[PDB]
Amino acid sequence: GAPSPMMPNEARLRNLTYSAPLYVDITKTVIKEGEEQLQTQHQKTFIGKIPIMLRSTYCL
Amino acid sequence: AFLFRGMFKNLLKEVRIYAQKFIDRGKDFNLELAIKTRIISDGLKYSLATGNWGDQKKAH
Amino acid sequence: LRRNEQNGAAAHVIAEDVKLLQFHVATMVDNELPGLPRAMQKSGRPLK
RNA sequence: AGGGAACCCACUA
DNA sequence: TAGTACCTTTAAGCCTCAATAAAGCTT
DNA sequence: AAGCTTTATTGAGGCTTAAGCAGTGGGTTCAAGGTACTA
Repeated sequence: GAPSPMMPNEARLRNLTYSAPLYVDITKTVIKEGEEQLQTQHQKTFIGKIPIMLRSTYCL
Repeated sequence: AFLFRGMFKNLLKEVRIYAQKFIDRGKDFNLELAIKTRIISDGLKYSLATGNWGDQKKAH
Repeated sequence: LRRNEQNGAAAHVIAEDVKLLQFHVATMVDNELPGLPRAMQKSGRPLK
């Protein structure tokens, strides 16, 4: 479970997908009858892995 | 982006389905556990690997 | 359908099950009938 | 002494 | 109480409707 | 009398079926995740 920077050649050899993780921020506000709101911050939740085009900006 | 619009729409659909199932029970949901991160991941991976530009169930 | 006849049921239920049996026989013979769903498998590939 | 199918794509004349 | 097994593209034919018109039945 | 009514032609719409031959090769996915239930 430890993240390591995957090189494209290692992705070619090990049959991996050369993809980068996509993290998004969600703010959860709870509205309850007769009650206020609470804004909770889930910063950088993983929502998937975007395949990276080689030699683009977010390639290694 | 045409792929990612549909897959992010499906991500929000499954988040609303999960949270609806966990508010009809009168409980709280874990939002970091609500996100089905494999919707974007294997959807992009499938469409780039096969070349069919859509979902797995609409290959024709 | 035979079970729902022996464990007797509604005419609507028997009608729908006869309709499904008719669809299944027809798609076992021909799976290209227009104005009709394809007999696809769970993966979505239509049966031959 | 020989356990795959289907589809897609590229190609050959 | 954690864990494993099961539930669910177009081009040419043919056929079949609505719409007509002499012609016999009934003024 | 001139009105009424019936069986054979037309025109458009819908259905069906077809769309070259013979070769290589690769690539992917089929067969998949919730579950309901125990020793």
